[PDB]
Amino acid sequence: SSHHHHHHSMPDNTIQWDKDADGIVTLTMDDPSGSTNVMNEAYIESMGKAVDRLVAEKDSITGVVVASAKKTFFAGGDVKTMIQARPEDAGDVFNTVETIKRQLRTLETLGKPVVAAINGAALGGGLEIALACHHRIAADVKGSQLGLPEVTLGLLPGGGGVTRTVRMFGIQNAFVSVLAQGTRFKPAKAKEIGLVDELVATVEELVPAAKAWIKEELKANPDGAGVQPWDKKGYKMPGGTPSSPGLAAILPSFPSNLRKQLKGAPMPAPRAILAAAVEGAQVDFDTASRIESRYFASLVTGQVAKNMMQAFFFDLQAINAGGSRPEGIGKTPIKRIGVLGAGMMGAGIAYVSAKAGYEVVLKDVSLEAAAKGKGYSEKLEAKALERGRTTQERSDALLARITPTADAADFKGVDFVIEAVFENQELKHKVFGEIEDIVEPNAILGSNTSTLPITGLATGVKRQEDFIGIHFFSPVDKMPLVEIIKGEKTSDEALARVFDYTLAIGKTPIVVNDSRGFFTSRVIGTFVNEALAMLGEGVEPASIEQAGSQAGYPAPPLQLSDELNLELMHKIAVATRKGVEDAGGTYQPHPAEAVVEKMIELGRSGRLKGAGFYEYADGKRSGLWPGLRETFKSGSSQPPLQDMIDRMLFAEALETQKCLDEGVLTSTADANIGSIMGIGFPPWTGGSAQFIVGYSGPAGTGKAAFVARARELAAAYGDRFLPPESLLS
Amino acid sequence: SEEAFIYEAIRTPRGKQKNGSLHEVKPLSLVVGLIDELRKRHPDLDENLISDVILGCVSPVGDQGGDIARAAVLASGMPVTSGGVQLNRFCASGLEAVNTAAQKVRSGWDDLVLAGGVESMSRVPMGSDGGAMGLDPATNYDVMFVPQSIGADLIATIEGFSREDVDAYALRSQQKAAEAWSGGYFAKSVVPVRDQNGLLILDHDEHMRPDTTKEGLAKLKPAFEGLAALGGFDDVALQKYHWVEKINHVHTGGNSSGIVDGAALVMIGSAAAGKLQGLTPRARIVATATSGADPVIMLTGPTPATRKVLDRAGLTVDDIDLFELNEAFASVVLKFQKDLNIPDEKLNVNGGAIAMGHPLGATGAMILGTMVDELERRNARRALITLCIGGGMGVATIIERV
Amino acid sequence: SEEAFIYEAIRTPRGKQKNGSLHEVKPLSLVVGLIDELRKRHPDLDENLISDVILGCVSPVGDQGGDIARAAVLASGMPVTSGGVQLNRFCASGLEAVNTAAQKVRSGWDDLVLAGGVESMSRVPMGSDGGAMGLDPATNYDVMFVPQSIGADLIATIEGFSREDVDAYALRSQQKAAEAWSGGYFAKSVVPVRDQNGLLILDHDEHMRPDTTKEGLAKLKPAFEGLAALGGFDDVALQKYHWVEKINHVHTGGNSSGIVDGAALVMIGSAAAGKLQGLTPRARIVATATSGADPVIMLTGPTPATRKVLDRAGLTVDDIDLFELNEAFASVVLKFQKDLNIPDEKLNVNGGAIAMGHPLGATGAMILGTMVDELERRNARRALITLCIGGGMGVATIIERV
Ligand SMILES: CC(C)(COP(=O)(O)OP(=O)(O)OC[C@H]1O[C@@H](n2cnc3c(N)ncnc32)[C@H](O)[C@@H]1OP(=O)(O)O)[C@@H](O)C(=O)NCCC(=O)NCCS
Ligand SMILES: CC(C)(COP(=O)(O)OP(=O)(O)OC[C@H]1O[C@@H](n2cnc3c(N)ncnc32)[C@H](O)[C@@H]1OP(=O)(O)O)[C@@H](O)C(=O)NCCC(=O)NCCS
Ligand SMILES: CC(C)(COP(=O)(O)OP(=O)(O)OC[C@H]1O[C@@H](n2cnc3c(N)ncnc32)[C@H](O)[C@@H]1OP(=O)(O)O)[C@@H](O)C(=O)NCCC(=O)NCCS
Ligand SMILES: CC(C)(COP(=O)(O)OP(=O)(O)OC[C@H]1O[C@@H](n2cnc3c(N)ncnc32)[C@H](O)[C@@H]1OP(=O)(O)O)[C@@H](O)C(=O)NCCC(=O)NCCS
Ligand SMILES: Nc1ncnc2c1ncn2[C@@H]1O[C@H](COP(=O)(O)OP(=O)(O)O)[C@@H](O)[C@H]1O
Repeated sequence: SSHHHHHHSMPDNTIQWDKDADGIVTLTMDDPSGSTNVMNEAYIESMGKAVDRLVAEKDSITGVVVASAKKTFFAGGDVKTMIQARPEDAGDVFNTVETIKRQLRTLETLGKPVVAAINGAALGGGLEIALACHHRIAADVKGSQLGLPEVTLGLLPGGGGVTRTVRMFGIQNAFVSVLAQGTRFKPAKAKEIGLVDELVATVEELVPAAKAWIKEELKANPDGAGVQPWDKKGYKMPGGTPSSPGLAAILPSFPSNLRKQLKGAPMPAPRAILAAAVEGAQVDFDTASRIESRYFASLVTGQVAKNMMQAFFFDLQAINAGGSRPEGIGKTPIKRIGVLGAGMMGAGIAYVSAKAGYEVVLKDVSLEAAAKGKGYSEKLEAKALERGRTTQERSDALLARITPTADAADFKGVDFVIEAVFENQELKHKVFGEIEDIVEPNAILGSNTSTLPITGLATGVKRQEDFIGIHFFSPVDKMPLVEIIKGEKTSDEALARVFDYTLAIGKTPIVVNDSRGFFTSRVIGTFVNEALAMLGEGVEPASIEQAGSQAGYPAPPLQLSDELNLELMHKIAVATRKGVEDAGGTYQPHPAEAVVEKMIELGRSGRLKGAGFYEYADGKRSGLWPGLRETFKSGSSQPPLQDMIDRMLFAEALETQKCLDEGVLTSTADANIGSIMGIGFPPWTGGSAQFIVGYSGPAGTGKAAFVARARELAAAYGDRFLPPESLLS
Repeated sequence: SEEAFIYEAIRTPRGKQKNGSLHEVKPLSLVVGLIDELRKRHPDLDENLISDVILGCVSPVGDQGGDIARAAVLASGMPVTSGGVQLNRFCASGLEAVNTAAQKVRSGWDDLVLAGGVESMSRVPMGSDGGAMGLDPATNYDVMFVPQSIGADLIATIEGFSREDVDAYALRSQQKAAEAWSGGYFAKSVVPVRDQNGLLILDHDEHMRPDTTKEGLAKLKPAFEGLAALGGFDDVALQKYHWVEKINHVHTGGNSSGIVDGAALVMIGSAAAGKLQGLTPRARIVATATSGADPVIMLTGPTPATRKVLDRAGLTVDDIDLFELNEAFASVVLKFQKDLNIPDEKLNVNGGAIAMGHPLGATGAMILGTMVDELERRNARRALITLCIGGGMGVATIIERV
Repeated sequence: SEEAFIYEAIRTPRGKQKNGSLHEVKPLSLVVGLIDELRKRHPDLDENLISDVILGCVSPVGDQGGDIARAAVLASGMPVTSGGVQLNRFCASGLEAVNTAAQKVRSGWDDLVLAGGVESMSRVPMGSDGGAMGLDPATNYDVMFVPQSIGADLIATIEGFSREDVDAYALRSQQKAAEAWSGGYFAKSVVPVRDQNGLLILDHDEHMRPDTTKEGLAKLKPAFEGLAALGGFDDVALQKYHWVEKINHVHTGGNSSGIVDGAALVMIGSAAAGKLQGLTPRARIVATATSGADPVIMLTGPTPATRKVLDRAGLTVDDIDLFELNEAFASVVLKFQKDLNIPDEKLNVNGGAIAMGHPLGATGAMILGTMVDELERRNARRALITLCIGGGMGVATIIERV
């Protein structure tokens, strides 16, 4: 019943009270403990006092305006507090969100107009506060975002976000975009979809426009002033209630469609959002809100929420704040870029570089090939002009920065080089030597290499310091990670210049010390090799792909093993064998190698040849190859599906630990985001490093339960799953 | 303990879903008509010795709500002590009622029970009653809810039944049902529906397409390809059946059970009940059983239920003269025939639901009374009736001629 | 042949209709919570031997549609072979489910059965399923449909029960229900309802008003006097009971059964089923009986049903230690007591639906388990459970301590 966290037995005040002569009360949120307003214990007590006062002085108050005295309106729940909630804390979590929503429900039912003055970003709990208001005005300023991105952290909008958005838009419309995706909207789009009712040019216009709306509202409709649509007697939920025959006919398909989108992955947040949405739409607003609290407490006390909060809030902010950037270095603006190789990698680097606003020179071994690389940027802009995302004036200024050439003289004035030629050290030595002298002196010399160490590639140029590894991923237009590799003679100043370039093209950087396979290529190899081994063991190919998808991967492994050329995977298998036999050792081959060579013997080496594990007709997958079952005697091995899933997840998590032991990675954040944004590690794990400390199965939860399952996997499928000594004790 | 006997087993003609003859007939009126036919066959029966009226009904809402069994008792003027209870076990409801009635008689605490079912699918469509398994996301997500149709397509996929194989069974169902009507097999049990003035409304299973050809069945479009695509039920099924790569959608509107209206009534009682009322026993309930299989492939239920009732009655497949499995989907009958090695000349010898229709609540009682008449016409002993059930259930009954 | 024994009998607390604790709880969850409590008491129980789950539900629509018994089997992870059937015999559905389970065990064709009922009246109101007896003018006109409340006031008018008489019984039910709770009688049978996080939702019977006084009950106004005028149901009843000039409306919200949410579950099995799974039998079901009486009063069913179950068991009123009749209305209990001269200290000794509530589909299983526990506490031998039923029906059961 109370608006406060305690009812027995000293927080800071974050709300400023101001009642004007008309009776309008302005609640200005200004948390003095940080640069943003969050739902910590200070806000709860501050809003509790304010709402108590709004009720006590109800006879002398005519309207309320909720505003913020910071760049952002309100940033939502305190992630630093929510990530510590244990299963035993389910009662405290439930009471906190009930108290938070008790305050908003009182604000929502005062009988007076309440307007939200959204100056900046209002995300999560911030938008939930604004959704409790009867009218929302947002300043159309730069950088302002609005949305409920709780699902991206493994949570749900538990401060009335699920309940109110369903009352506003219905079950289907609220779930499809703002809830299940957690998408962030610019204020102009927020006004279009209905999350915001009015826009203004600047933030100074907000409170005046808010107070003017209150004065007009009290005159145009005094009976409905301060009464949300769902608090009126004739309320009709958009799309209908779960008892409506129209919605009831399509409702059984919502969990199955959601099951299809998630491919069976163990991500409980969208499942709980959908349950709270439908269950809430069956009862009154207050009962619906309480149901929302219980589903929120089941997520926050869970483990997936811990992983996703760790990776997609803490680890991602540490990266975007210069955690990998060394010491302090001034910025060096990039005037022109030169891409070597017009393949799908080089053409993708040319598109993302020009889309950021850089002049690019795309060179190849002929003009015929350089134009087919620029055609990769044209085909994307043709599909982007139909969806309405890009304009014709900008799409032309974008493709104008891509100059397809075949002459090395066109690289004059290039102060940033990104090579993407074939995986051959002598070739990379050659193509860099023709240009090392044509480019400007302090030009960064980058190489989009998969496995070849950058230290050995740097000897092909004169300035060893400006040589650096700039690993992009296929396709470059979508993949958001750039793996910056540091050679032995790579300077810290070149490390920062590529760090700044990655942030300029809107991508996330990780810093990796030089080694064969780097971090991404080395780990993603263990993932695909574990699946090929299952195929050689006789496991059904359809079960292998299903185990890969239900693990949370964005692409099943055999399908991914066709995108990556099986010729390329065999080259890596020869290098690792030659390196061990040149030192006198006995190379122990991975069981996948016999499958790779058998498929090449059969002439099915991947999608490039049009034949691999799948069949490829007219440039599209036509299902698995029927002869694959006879070749490997599929069906003879039927292991548990969870045993297959763990084998793929554990192979990567263990190899990520080796990369941490060997010093390839210097931070777990780079390991987590690097695996998530680079090689598609399942987001619910929080990363391949978080998967160790956050493993959850029948054995239990924690690093101890990870080792037990790792040893259980080692005893049944091979000693490669034996945990390293760093994980022990 | 006390043996249960079938004394009467009648049904109504099955009117079709679109422009059906029985669409103007309330489901309560279908049941009362069968009660009145029982009175016409025994005008001196002391109805006070009737202990209960059990009716299966899968959508007990609207015209079929409020305990339609009790409504049947009160509307037909039956004694007010005659009870009236509605049960719902999906497709088995018609047979589960008869089994429950038989089990009531066996306990000695009931003497004479009316059992059967009613389902007017043209008036009360399937799913009108809602349900947690489908309309609650937390359960629909925990359980792997997939409609009956995809499970039927998945059966044909795993077991290797082609589109021509299921159309082949759909053909012989139409042929055997048409030959049964021509030979007059159904003249005694199919009670024509009449209005309050005695005028005829329907006297035949108007869903039958007796001139069906193998070429016409091949022209039809797979009727369950848009459902599994717009709802993603195909992907949900294959997440549990991961070794299956793709589902072959072979089931159409011509090899699947038809949506129809109908009702059935079975009079079950003890031996003493028949002697006191002059009723002549027609068959004896030998044994009943209830089992099930995987819920995603929910139509594999009848296989373990049949084995359980055979073991309970102390019989084997060779001891059964006639097998009657509801033709919900053609692949369901083919898998059941394949598992138990059912001789084709013993399986649904008078056609089934593909030809005549599947009134959910009444089908079990309809096909039971079908075997009562067929065992007598052939002068055979034992028949085994079973139905595949949504949610993965299964019910089987064994009768013996008397 | 075989005897049916009650091995477990548990129930949920009952939550109010207005501002009820269980209003946010799905009805399926109330049943799954009881299934998990049975698991807690017998973790090594082989659930594969459980052949059926029989739940009673009077409003099987919405959250309670689509065979909620089967949903309980699948959602609780029970074996798919455990069946699942919903039945509806109005107020006796909970007891009828237990009776049907017992008869199935006695027939030999079922070994271990879960029986009970569920009714979330705050989520699925009474009458949500519809029905021909009310929504069909032809059937309504013929059966002389009159709501249960008018029949209850008519019973009080005919039998000379005054407003003080019914309010006196209402006070007794509130007092004996309070003594039963404070005495710890219900400690083991009432299973608290919790959420997905383990947080408590309800652990007591919310509808109870233990501080009820005679003067407070007299201030209440007749709740069903407006339904009689707006609908003419009074004039309809007096057309059959023409010797009564006026109906004295004595029933208020304080002497009538409460509209609550609840669920109950009972485990019935054979002696061999209990010995195999290491279960100790708590009581033996001696006899069941189904009868009825006039459908306008529709609440006099208990008297002919109790008479029949006493005759079949070879017993008399003097042989029964405890009498448990559902307190649907105070006049219904007062008539049953006068008809059979039930001693006052034997009748509803632990209070009833007036104090604790009447979850339609679950009540029969709730009061069944209340007598199982009180027989063990008092160390008595026999008890008779009975419920009045809509449509003029009646169901009774005699249990024996073991
Ligand atoms: C608020 C936001 C939109 C813009 O932030 P910004 O102005 O760029 O500022 P920064 O990202 O540098 O963050 C500044 C501070 O705010 C804190 N902060 C921001 N949002 C926070 C939150 N939800 N919980 C806790 N702290 C938060 C940061 O931890 C940081 O604290 P620090 O500077 O002492 O280390 C961004 O921080 C954001 O995406 N917030 C997440 C909101 C969200 O998704 N909430 C979900 C749960 S309701
Ligand atoms: C559906 C609705 C939002 C847009 O309808 P419209 O303007 O006639 O047509 P469109 O949907 O093609 O408009 C384009 C935008 O709709 C948005 N949209 C469509 N369906 C949506 C949904 N269910 N939720 C959110 N946004 C949606 C798209 O994201 C798109 O944004 P974009 O133009 O930047 O790509 C509109 O009918 C409306 O305002 N009311 C419907 C209910 C509602 O408010 N839903 C929004 C939930 S946030
Ligand atoms: C299979 C099903 C989808 C068919 O729906 P429908 O399209 O309304 O059915 P119809 O009978 O109209 O069949 C469609 C077409 O096939 C034709 N057809 C059907 N059976 C035929 C036959 N034996 N020979 C030739 N044509 C036939 C019809 O004449 C019709 O032609 P049209 O397209 O011009 O109308 C529906 O009956 C169904 O869902 N039943 C399966 C059972 C089920 O899902 N649940 C019940 C419990 S198991
Ligand atoms: C009798 C009935 C109409 C009462 O409905 P209701 O008015 O919502 O009932 P409530 O108990 O919430 O309210 C009754 C009033 O009397 C009061 N009251 C009820 N029991 C009381 C008691 N024991 N002592 C004192 N006051 C009591 C309530 O507080 C309330 O007072 P209010 O009107 O000032 O709030 C309803 O419970 C009913 O129809 N039950 C019968 C069951 C039935 O018909 N069919 C089920 C199968 S038999
Ligand atoms: N988990 C599985 N993995 C691979 N193949 C399977 C699996 N389960 C069944 N099969 C295939 O199906 C055939 C029969 O399996 P069965 O045990 O009948 O499956 P279910 O019990 O699911 O119906 C087997 O010969 C096997 O080839």
